[PDB]
Amino acid sequence: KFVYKEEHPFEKRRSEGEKIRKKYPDRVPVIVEKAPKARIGDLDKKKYLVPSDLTVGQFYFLIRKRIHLRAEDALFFFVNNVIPPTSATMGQLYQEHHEEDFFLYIAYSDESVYG
Amino acid sequence: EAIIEEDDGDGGWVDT
Repeated sequence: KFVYKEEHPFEKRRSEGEKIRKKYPDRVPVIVEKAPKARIGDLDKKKYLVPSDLTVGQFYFLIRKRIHLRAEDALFFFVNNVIPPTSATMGQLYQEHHEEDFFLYIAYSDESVYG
Repeated sequence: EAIIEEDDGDGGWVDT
């Protein structure tokens, strides 16, 4: 699924995730990747340290800005093949869906179905 | 553009 989980071992990732969770307790570490069937531009950076109070909608906006996305262009986030509620906080999403390496993984696509 | 813990060989963490 995510290339970050393949390009980096589980043990390395888990150690870094704990380190970040203990040093930046008010923040959530998020790995962000483009879904395969997605026909939008890619994000140079994939790792984001985001305030646990940041919302899905705020994150939509920042990512739109960061890949030079027009408003006519669509963008969807997927957390485990499911579009997160835009009212949700990144912290709540982490509490519920952080993997065992202590990162939150999010895909993005131009389509409403992951692929 | 602020990047956190860039020393780690991961490009760092985009600070928001």
